[PDB]
Amino acid sequence: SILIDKNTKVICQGFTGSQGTFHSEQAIAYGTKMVGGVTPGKGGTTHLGLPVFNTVREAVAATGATASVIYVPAPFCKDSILEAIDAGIKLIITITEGIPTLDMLTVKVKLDEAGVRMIGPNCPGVITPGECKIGIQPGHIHKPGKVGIVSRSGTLTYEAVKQTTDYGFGQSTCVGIGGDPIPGSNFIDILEMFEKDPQTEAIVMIGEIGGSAEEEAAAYIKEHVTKPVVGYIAGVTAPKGKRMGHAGAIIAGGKGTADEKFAALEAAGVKTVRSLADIGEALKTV
Amino acid sequence: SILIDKNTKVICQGFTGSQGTFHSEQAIAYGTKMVGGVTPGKGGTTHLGLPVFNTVREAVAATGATASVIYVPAPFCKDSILEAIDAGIKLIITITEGIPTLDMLTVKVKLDEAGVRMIGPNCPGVITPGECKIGIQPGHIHKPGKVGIVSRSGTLTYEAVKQTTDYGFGQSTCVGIGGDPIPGSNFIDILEMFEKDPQTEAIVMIGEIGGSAEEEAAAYIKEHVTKPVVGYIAGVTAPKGKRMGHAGAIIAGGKGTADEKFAALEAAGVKTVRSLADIGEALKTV
Amino acid sequence: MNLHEYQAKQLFARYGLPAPVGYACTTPREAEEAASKIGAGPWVVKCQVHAGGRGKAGGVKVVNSKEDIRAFAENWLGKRLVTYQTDANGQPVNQILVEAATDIAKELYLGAVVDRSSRRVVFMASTEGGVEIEKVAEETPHLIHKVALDPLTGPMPYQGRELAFKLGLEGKLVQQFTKIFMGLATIFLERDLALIEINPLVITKQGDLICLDGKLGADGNALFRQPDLREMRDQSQEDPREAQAAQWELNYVALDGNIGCMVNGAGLAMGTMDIVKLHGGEPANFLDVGGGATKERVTEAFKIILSDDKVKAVLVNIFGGIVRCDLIADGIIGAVAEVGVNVPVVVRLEGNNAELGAKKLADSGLNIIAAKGLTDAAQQVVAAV
Amino acid sequence: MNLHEYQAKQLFARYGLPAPVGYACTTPREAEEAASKIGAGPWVVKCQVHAGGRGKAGGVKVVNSKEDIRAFAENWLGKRLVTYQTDANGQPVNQILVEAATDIAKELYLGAVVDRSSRRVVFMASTEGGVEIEKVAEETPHLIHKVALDPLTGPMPYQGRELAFKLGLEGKLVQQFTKIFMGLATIFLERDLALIEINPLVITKQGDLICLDGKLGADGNALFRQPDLREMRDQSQEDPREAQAAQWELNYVALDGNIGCMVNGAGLAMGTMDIVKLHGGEPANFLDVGGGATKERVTEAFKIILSDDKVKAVLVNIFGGIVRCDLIADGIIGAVAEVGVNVPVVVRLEGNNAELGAKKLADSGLNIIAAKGLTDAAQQVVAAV
Ligand SMILES: CC(C)(COP(=O)(O)OP(=O)(O)OC[C@H]1O[C@@H](n2cnc3c(N)ncnc32)[C@H](O)[C@@H]1OP(=O)(O)O)[C@@H](O)C(=O)NCCC(=O)NCCS
Ligand SMILES: CC(C)(COP(=O)(O)OP(=O)(O)OC[C@H]1O[C@@H](n2cnc3c(N)ncnc32)[C@H](O)[C@@H]1OP(=O)(O)O)[C@@H](O)C(=O)NCCC(=O)NCCS
Repeated sequence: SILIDKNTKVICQGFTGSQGTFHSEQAIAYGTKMVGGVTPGKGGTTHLGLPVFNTVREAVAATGATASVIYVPAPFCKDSILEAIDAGIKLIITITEGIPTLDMLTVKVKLDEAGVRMIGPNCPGVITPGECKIGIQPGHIHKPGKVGIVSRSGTLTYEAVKQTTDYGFGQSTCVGIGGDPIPGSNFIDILEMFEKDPQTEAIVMIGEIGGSAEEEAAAYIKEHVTKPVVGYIAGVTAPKGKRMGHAGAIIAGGKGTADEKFAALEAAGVKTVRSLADIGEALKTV
Repeated sequence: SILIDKNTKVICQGFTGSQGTFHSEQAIAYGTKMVGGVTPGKGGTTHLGLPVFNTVREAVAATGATASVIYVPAPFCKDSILEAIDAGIKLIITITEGIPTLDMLTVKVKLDEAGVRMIGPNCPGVITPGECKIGIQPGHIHKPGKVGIVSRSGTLTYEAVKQTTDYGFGQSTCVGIGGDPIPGSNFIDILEMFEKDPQTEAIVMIGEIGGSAEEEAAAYIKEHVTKPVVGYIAGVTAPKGKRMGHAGAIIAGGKGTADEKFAALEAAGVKTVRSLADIGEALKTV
Repeated sequence: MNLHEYQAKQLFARYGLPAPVGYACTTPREAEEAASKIGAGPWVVKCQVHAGGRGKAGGVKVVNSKEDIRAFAENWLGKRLVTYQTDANGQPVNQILVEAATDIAKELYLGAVVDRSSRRVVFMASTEGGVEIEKVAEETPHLIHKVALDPLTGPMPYQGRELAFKLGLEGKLVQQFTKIFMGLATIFLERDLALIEINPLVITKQGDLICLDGKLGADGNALFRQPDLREMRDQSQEDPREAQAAQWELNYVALDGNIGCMVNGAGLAMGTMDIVKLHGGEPANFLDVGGGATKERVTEAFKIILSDDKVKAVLVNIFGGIVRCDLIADGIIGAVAEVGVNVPVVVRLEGNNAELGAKKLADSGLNIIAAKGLTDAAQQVVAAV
Repeated sequence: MNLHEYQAKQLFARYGLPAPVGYACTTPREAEEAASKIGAGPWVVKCQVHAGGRGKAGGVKVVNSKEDIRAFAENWLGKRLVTYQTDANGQPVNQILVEAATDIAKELYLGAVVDRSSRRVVFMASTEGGVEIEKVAEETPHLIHKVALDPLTGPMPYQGRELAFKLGLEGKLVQQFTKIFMGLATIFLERDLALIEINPLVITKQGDLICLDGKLGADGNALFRQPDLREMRDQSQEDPREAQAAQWELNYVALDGNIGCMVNGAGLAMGTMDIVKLHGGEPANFLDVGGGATKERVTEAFKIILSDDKVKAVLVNIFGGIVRCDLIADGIIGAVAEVGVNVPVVVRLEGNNAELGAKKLADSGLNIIAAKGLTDAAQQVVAAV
């Protein structure tokens, strides 16, 4: 179990909006410790039974939450991400899709400098089966277990989740790092949290075309990851130089192809799988 | 014979360009007295055997021409029309198509205030069969005669020219006033030059949709035109609110339809013709 | 060239004129997210097509919930909207404008155009806001007040004030209106506009003037010096064939008839359409051949005219021009051949080698009828159908 | 989002960077009239398409007479140009850029992009001007120099100079280059660009730096705050279906295969395409269903996939999502009967009511094959062909 657990108190920024409301009920029902939410101008009211604040700082005082989930539209996301960093939230989970690459580039710098952690943006979220759910993922397909998963794709995660629930293994914690070009946490940051997690016996690492986060992690894995790692890369049949849905999913200047990633994952001795159908199968081999 | 004749000395602005060169040879060969031309930066050279000047003033001095034909692209036409007005040209013939409406609105005010005459823009020109030709029209279809013609359309003029050459009548002087919304000379200005022209026994007035120059001339004709007038209006089958080729050819706010123009020419007692085929025929009746 | 409502509103904003807060959206998600950016409801959702009478057609609505916004967007984006000013196809809706609702106290009319008659830019105001201005001008002409910009001085505040008083405004509304007059007058002269229409120019319950709708027309002849406006053109709102013709220096306008016309000359083109009508025919299009009637250009014209299936015959009428009549006849044949024209083509040539060319056409052994003169050619095509 | 060369050049001009004198033309007449507006010849004529390798395809030429310009324009406007970077259809040429010829002394390369790896905007310079930069980087990586904009301070002059000296420039060329680096770096940050490419950045025989070509990419995610750039988008350069899909919250990209795919999720969509490949199939397109798999949205997706005739079968694969599977199966059927889907449709549902839905599909009678799991569904479609 990494990042979150039964004890993590969470507030939601953009709490009174469509997605915010909906996915919060889902979290509340799953048992997640939503302690409240923020929507400027609606401070001093209740929504889904929790208190709503005008600013992230007032929320942090009144509740002492330490993580924030963001359901705020792209145009204002950078402001809200920085507001959280600045009210002392130590864990930020951003669902929002469409944040300008240049905004992330600046936000990333500030995250790292201020010691804050952010999963996202443009991601499903994070879940610790049985204890905590922050995100849009469907809670009933996971089961407390020993496999940890990091993925750039959300839906691909659900395939792997399902397989590992069926082969009976279960999951420690599932991390969706997002499909953007510059996320707040990449593979190596999450890989390393698993290596040090007792509850995690093996790791399922799911990636896709574009960028070099896979390759860089490969290199890291070889040298610092001891637990068994099974990886799958999506996008072998993808055309060059075209965004494939995800802003970060694009083969640019002939770099970041599905295959180079496989190749390099294998060099680091990772159990690659060519069909996402056999993810469960390969874990049986560990 | 109005506006020009065997004695009119002419300079051409834009003389060394494509259209300028070509249509000048045609005027030379027809015997128009082309005394020279202007093209900034090519002053002090000869082209088509005439002298080329840097400014309209230098030309007017060295030759004493009094009329200028303009073959200068729309973007610089206003400058060149105003320079000619300044160097004292008393007659300006502008072929150029595409001059911004607002430029003409200003140029018109200057023309009237400075007592200069301009036929155009966006027109075929002016011809006095046998004596003078300034424009693009084909000289060999006219013949010295007694019918004067004013037209917003150039090609329609050629039909009428042809008919009156065949029926033997011939033409005094043919005036293409142009297809723009705001021309430098309208119907009434040219109508009145004919009324006072001995060589002109009858008048062929050709218009089309849009504007109210026809109507206004009608009213004028009734009260001040004595000679016989045969008119034709093009555009009965034209849709509303669509430019029909000519910038000035458009029925706007339901005004300026082919029919109201016929109606009003008839009220002033004008021989209207519903088929441009029978223009000659109606002139036989005078 | 026409502009969209959202585009005119941006322009007004640039010159500091007042318009409601709004956002142009290209997806239902953008549309629904505009809600909260704007504020509390209700909101106005408007399809963005060049034509008017969008209201009537149900392309404009006031809604109360984000879902309703999404619903509207989903219903229209990608569809064509037909109003009484669009042809039978209507215009494609590719954007929804979502703006804040306005508390309307009174509706006025402000507009400007180039008055061909007086040779001036004329501004018109009326208290008859919300009505097609041509109705008002026919029924109650004394209800429309005008002023004309003096080209020597440019727009002056006394002109703005006069209209303001004739409309019976007083107080701060006189100032606001003067300022709007001054803005619009400026934009008009600066961006080479052809037409401006604020219908309605509203007086809000809170006492302010605001431009609820906006309709601008730019002088296409001036685009060479209006780089920003050039970029704002939306070809999707026009008959694609019109643009296609323009690339080939042809002026095309589709009509409903079955006799196609290819003529050189705007006037001769309109004349030809008329004489075909006179003799029972039904002109199917206006097409003026701008360039020299060269093989390639003539071929193209055929492709465009025939793109319409209602066409049953084609009348070509070419007088003079800068191409020898025998070369034209050559091109007409090569066109009929490369294009594969099924209908009968009647041709009227006139000028150098007209005699020689007509023979070439007749000997060709294609469905080409060389006519002997205008009226014959007219009767011939009418006949061929 | 991409921009045309002429649009990038305009942008440079606004920020004071140097480009040659030129005019973008839409008609051969405009093209030929550009001649004299530019000056004495010779001139460069360039087709304006988003793709590169326009030179090779013969879309760029140096000519000597006004006639030659007209000729080029006539030859290309309205045609599609195929370069090694365009698909087989090529992109439509609707404008010709006509600019003054440049006396080239030396050709350099200047460019910037967001380096995913270092999380910085990186600028790259090289003396290998006139060559595809990816060749240079693979063969001679030591000939490419880079600097990275510090988000804290913004572009600094020392970084401009650094590159200038590594390229071996000296004197006034060092100043000029620094100023150009500063300009581009600013444009980059201010207009939310994703990519900049000046290839070649030329040193003229007269000793000055000038941007001969220009290639800009803007970050689509930022258009909401780049109004001007929004307006500059030219949809004519893209597969129309891509935009069409976008209106319906679908991400479409056509490929060449005969098995269509409708999946929800970018990763799952790419995964599905791969597993179909693994089992001998040929994916015909990538389509990610963004919105809820509602009847209307599912219908739309079918229309788009099937717009391609190579399609012989369709694989639907929907995992979870915010719509109960039985409702999805319902929509899939309506879709099929209403769109009139001929090819066999294989469906893989998963989540709430997955089994109830698979029954609804099977009892429907239509040619819908409910698959029992990913691999089976894969084999099924591959088989259906
Ligand atoms: C963020 C997103 C979910 C928002 O959608 P939404 O819930 O419909 O947006 P809404 O307008 O309904 O609500 C947004 C709320 O944020 C609030 N808000 C805006 N800026 C804010 C800020 N800085 N701080 C706090 N709240 C803020 C708004 O006021 C609004 O709430 P309100 O309606 O009470 O005013 C949507 O933009 C999005 O990004 N979708 C893609 C999600 C995705 O697929 N992710 C990847 C998963 S793999
Ligand atoms: C005006 C028009 C004929 C010019 O076309 P063009 O001859 O091909 O243009 P060119 O560039 O070849 O020549 C224009 C010349 O004007 C010159 N010129 C520019 N500004 C000038 C000025 N202020 N004064 C004088 N000459 C000037 C240019 O230098 C050029 O000469 P150059 O080529 O030797 O440098 C054309 O733009 C036009 O309006 N055509 C339509 C005419 C028409 O069809 N009318 C309706 C008949 S019914």
